[PDB]
Amino acid sequence: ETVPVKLKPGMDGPKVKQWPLTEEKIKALVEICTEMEKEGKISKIGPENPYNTPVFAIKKSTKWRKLVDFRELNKRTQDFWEVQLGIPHPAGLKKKKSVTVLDVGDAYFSVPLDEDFRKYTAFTIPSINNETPGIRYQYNVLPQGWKGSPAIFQSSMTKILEPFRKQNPDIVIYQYMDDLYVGSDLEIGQHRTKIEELRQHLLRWGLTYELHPDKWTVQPIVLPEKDSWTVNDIQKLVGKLNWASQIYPGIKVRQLCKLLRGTKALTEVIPLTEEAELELAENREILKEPVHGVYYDPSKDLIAEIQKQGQGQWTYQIYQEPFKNLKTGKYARTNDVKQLTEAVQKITTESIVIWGKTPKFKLPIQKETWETWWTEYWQATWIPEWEFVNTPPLVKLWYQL
Amino acid sequence: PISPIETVPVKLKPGMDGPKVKQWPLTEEKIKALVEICTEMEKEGKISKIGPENPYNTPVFAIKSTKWRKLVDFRELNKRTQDFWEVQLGIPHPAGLKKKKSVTVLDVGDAYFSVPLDEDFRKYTAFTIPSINNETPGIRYQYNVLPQGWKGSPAIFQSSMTKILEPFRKQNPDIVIYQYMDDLYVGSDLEIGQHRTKIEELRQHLLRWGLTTKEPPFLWMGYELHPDKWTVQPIVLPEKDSWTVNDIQKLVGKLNWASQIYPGIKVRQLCKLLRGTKALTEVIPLTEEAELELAENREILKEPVHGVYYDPSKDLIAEIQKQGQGQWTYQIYQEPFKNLKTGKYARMRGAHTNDVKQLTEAVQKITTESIVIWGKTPKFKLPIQKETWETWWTEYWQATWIPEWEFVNTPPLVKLWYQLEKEPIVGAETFYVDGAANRETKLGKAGYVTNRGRQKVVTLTDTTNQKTELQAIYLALQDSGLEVNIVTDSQYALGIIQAQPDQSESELVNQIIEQLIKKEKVYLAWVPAHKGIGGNEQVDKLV
Ligand SMILES: Cc1cc(/C=C/C#N)cc(C)c1N1CCC(=O)Nc2cnc(Nc3ccc(C#N)cc3)nc21
Repeated sequence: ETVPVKLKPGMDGPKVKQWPLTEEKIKALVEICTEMEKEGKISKIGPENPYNTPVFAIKKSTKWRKLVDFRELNKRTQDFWEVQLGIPHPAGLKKKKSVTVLDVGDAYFSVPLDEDFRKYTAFTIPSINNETPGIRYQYNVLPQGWKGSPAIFQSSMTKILEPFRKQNPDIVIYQYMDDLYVGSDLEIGQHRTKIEELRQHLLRWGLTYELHPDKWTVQPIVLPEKDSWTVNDIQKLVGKLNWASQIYPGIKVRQLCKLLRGTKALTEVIPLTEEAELELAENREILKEPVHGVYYDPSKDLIAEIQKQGQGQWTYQIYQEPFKNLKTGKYARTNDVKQLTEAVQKITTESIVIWGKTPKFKLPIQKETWETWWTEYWQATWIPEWEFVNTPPLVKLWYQL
Repeated sequence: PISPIETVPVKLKPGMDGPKVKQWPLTEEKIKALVEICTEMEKEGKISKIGPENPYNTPVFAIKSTKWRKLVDFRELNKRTQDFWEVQLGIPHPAGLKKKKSVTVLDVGDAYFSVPLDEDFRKYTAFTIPSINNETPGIRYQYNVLPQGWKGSPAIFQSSMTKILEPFRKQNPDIVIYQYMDDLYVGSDLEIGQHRTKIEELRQHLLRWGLTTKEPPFLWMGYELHPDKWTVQPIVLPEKDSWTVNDIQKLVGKLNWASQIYPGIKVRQLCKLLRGTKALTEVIPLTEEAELELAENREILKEPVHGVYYDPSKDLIAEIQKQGQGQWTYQIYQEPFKNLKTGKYARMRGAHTNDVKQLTEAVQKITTESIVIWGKTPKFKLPIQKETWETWWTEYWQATWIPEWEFVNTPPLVKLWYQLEKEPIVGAETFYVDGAANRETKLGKAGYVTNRGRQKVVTLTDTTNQKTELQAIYLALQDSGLEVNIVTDSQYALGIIQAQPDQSESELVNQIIEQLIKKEKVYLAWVPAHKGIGGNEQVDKLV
């Protein structure tokens, strides 16, 4: 018996063109998809289905996995999976000392998908050089990647997890899309043992990565420590402080600015006044501590910006209103697109643990570059929304370490 | 025949009913023809007459050469029919095709009328042949097959043919068959004896599904296919004394098309003429550079060039050459220099760019094309030094990644034409520049003051805050020596200039560039305005 799934009122299904794929990935999907067709999880469809969502292969492991971009479908069912049948996000998960992420996507294949909804789950395996027509399919079972899936399965999930919760009431288990986040305060060896028992419970239902969010600390805006000070160094300091003034309430600058009084050569070493040293002091205390007066709003999209810092290091901020930073971080250590792709997954994971939402990413890269290459390193099973931007050049150094 | 294949369920758009357009009355020769035509069709099963219960109607016409065609106007039924999966996602490109030993082409006659229409849907295809001077009831018929002009017919036809062919394909993978519209093109690597044997099984497999059914040069899709090579179908450049806008648009089109296989076709000087709003019929005199490009194009086209086909066992090599003026040209080959395909890149991503940025975005575009056509990226050969590139993309703020590539010395080479200092220059003059513009008068003052005491304020008309802030930097570069430090409060100007632009649409920016190339050291620094940062406030005063 299936749960009827309806789109938002007066919205049509997704008609998203399939990106071009390489030979090795088309072969991977063709094996995967004939196997899913035998098992009955998908079925070929005809030209009467005008809907499409794109599909890719990743490698997470030495086996190709299938990844369906349901971003567009998720936007169009968003009434269903969020207000009518939402999974609540526990505030305690971010506090727990250890958090393990488990894939439970395979659970969704047990469950039949509303027969009148299967048409919106259509996808195409394309053809090299368009020589053959695309192989087209639709799902019959709850598809991985669709936020309707965990919503529909959440009744069966709490039944599966009911014994384990009863016996470990200090363990937090949160479900986001195809993943279970399991957070405990236990010593790491005890923690892993508890995850092992939990795999056993899931394993009795057709259900066959370690975060330490306690150790997630803010990357404060850093003011240089210096012996001498050129006017160039103070100018770069006034610029970095005055912009920080727009975020952290209380940053003061004018005492520094009177050290630069005439039109001085940039290289001349300016002696520091003791009220200046007084103010660099007073400002460092503010910048170390979190922003005052900035709170998460569950009704507003999260934004993440990323700045390339060179030398394999990258900074990022999460916010809903620009300059109201909920979180600021760095990410470190070959390949620019590989590193960015790792950074997006890291920031998205932290964003799921902390808020139950993935951020919309402002990516500093050419769209064509990104879409070409992101699949080669992507290893999560969700996909966040992203825009492409030109990083304001000043912002880059104002978050530099 | 009408193929025994299952039908495709069709439905109208949600909340919509089938058409009821009224039948315009026709001359008596018109309806006589329609009666002739509809009884031939009725006897073959293509249509069937219906009771007057059916409330649906679609107008019908006829027009003539001395025999008559029936034209049904499906505009209203098309507007009410569901959308379909689009029929083709892309055309195969010749350079993606494999060499074939034997090729024959076969055409489905009676294409759409050989395929059944969803019985539950025929009621809406109803049309009416009117009486003479529309006195009595007309003869009402409906389609049982896919009608021509209905928006589902291409989709359901091409889909029907895929279901029909997929047995014969899996029972014969070696053979390739291409479905486009009515056409069946069939290629194989068998000897012309055993090959024509396999074509007959195909025909007999086709007729068992009710589908009844050439020379090396196949003129297809703009191309000339041969079994072992391809090219573009012949390019004739007219020899005109007067060129109209419409003549040059067609020439730009043929050249753009010819550039798929003819290397080094240039069109920029011809495109520059089209800029403007002039009528299709107006004559444009060819500039000197345009007639120079037309010359080089005429010579490139002199002798026929062909393309080879793709050997899946071998790497692809993509070579790029800079042709100046932001025009790039490339060739893809597997054995040098037997080209599978050529092309050109000449876009402008942004207002200001440099050759390194332009070369990277030409690489991305060739890379995407490659994945489309062959399913793998090529190994690149680029006119850029490995260390020029390492220098650029590690200091630059956007992320990038071009795949396996190699330097190839085919001048012009891509260079960075200047480098901004990373630290302020000692013993060099510090200019505190600033520009401003009163935004109603549209007048501006660009100025600078110096740590050595110099000052200057030029005044500009017709400007903006953006343009004056670049003028103030231009000034500081004019009036300074080989080394110089510059302090602006314009993040606009700092962003543009820290990108190491090579070229720009702003000739202002182009002047600043020619300055920065002549210099030996330039440090560029930004301070916030109105924060009272020493020199900043004093050139702010002077402006
Ligand atoms: C067989 C054919 C024909 C046409 C148009 C003909 C006209 N007019 C278009 C395509 C795309 C194919 N297709 C069928 C689809 C497929 O899956 N693979 C193919 C692989 N290789 C080739 N090569 C090839 C070599 C030499 C010649 C010649 N002369 C023609 C073709 N063609 C393929």
